[PDB]
Amino acid sequence: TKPFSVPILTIGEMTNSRFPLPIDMLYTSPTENIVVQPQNGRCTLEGELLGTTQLVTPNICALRGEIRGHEGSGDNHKWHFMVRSPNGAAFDPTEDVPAPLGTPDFIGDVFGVLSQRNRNTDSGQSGPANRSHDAVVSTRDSRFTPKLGSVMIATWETSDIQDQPTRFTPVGLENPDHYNQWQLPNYSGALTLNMGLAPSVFPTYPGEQILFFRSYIPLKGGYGDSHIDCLVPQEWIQHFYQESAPSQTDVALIRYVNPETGRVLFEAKLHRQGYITVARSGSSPINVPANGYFRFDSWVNQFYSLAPM
Amino acid sequence: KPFSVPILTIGEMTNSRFPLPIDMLYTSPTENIVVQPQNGRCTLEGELLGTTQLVTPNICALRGEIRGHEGSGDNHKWHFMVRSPNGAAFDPTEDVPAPLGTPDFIGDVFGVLSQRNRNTDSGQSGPANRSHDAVVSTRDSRFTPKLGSVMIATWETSDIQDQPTRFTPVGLENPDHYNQWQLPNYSGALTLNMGLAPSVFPTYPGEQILFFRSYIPLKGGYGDSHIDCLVPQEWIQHFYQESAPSQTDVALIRYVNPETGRVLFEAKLHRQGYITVARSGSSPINVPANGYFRFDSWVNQFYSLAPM
Repeated sequence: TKPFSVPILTIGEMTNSRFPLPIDMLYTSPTENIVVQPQNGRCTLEGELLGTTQLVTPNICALRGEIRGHEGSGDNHKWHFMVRSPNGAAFDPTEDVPAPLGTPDFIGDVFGVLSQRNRNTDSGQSGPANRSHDAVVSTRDSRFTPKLGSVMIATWETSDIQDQPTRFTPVGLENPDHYNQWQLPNYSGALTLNMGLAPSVFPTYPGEQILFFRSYIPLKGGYGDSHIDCLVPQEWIQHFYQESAPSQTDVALIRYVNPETGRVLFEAKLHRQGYITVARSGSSPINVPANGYFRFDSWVNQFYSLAPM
Repeated sequence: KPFSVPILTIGEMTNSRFPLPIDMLYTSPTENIVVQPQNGRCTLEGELLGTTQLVTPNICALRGEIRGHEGSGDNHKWHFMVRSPNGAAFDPTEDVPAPLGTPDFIGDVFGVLSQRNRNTDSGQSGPANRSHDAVVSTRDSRFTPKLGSVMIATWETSDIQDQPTRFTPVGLENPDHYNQWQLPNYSGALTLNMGLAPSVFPTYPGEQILFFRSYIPLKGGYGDSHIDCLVPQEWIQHFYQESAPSQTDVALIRYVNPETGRVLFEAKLHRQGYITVARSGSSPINVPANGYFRFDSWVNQFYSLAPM
């Protein structure tokens, strides 16, 4: 039985798995009122990718495909973005996935850059024409239907968008007005339920909360200190995916350690479905050193009593 | 835990010189080029070199504070006081070329400048924010990140405050002045660079460097621009954590198809963190998308590779 393990990278050395951002802190809070069901950054401890999760960091919340026309012009140009899988393959809507891999997994107005590289070269030119422009992909729009193969991408007054191969690089949120990181988009549009979902996560043992890896997410404008939380860092997903170490029970006991002092700082449960719980009530800061990281100790069960974090 | 490389496919990792998926393997002669990138540099024992750091979205990112305009007479140009990615002040006397993640090529890097004010106004629920398209020209005379500042240019001419600022890289403004193998002058004109990761070149006859190639977006202009790294970012993160002792100067690695089990070609993985193969010219490297390298054994500079 290959021994299970987690990376030794510090949070200052890894990346958020729900948006391509550095990780700024650990964070916990009660979530009884909330359904925590993200679809990116989902992996079992044996390395099974779930939801829309894929391995390439810059493809998290990216879109790739081509523009084919538009509906809405003048003041706000709204282009028909036919989306493909990140590997360039045509997306098959009957694949057993919620949406193309990497699709945003939250309600919001994602701000980024729409880039195009034309598929042919004009006679005598040094290569194909290119253009990049600010754009927003609103995941709450009725035209956000990635599971059906298309989303709408908007460029405001920019009308210089061609029917050409197109990539969307995410940068942040247009504003915080309609952002809810825990509400899933309707991947097939209105009146059709989502499918293929990574399961919702919640603590089952009294006194426990989920532990999150938190990143600040930029805003194009507006007031707020917006952030996005993932269940495990992208590097952990890549680690489990390669290791495929057998899960001996449903719960791995992991301990956060200071490698300089050698001191164990707190303990946590790492669950088979790929999330962490800790013994803590409330939202107060998690005071840990920058050099700290988790270390697998042993396999336990759902009833293991954690020391208070 | 002897030496190993990741089993991820190129379709599963990321360029170490710009935050991009990797599109193909690529090789070509480089006798008339100096290959001395400063990002994506790591020894096989896990020693990061040059400006290399571990966070993918910090590759070619900049973090710090805007402090007014750069010089006078151009309201498009801002004085960007740069800091280390972890928030610490950058010490120009540290033995590195520049702040970690600084771009390592000559070009006009296009991206987004984002600001979040350090205070919340009474009556508002959080700090004010603004983001604007921006260019960091690494050929500018005011590109002096080793001295603690760069000039950042915007199309916006007023809506930029003296507030905490981060630059998210996206691509190149155009291909006109891009040269991926020419280093910037990190301290500006007439001062040499310091603390450099060493240049790499094939010393064995018949060999070429093997590159991991990514297409890089252009804001405008004509071209199919790309950027090449020596090893993927995931390899850097792997070696950094494993810290496996290098038994010789050369690890023999073989590219394998895990479905058929068949070994496809062999390559030298050098102690300083780059790959050479026995190939002449720049014709395509015909391998399956599921292929990956596997460590075979420690050899030496004399080993004769099978023709790739």
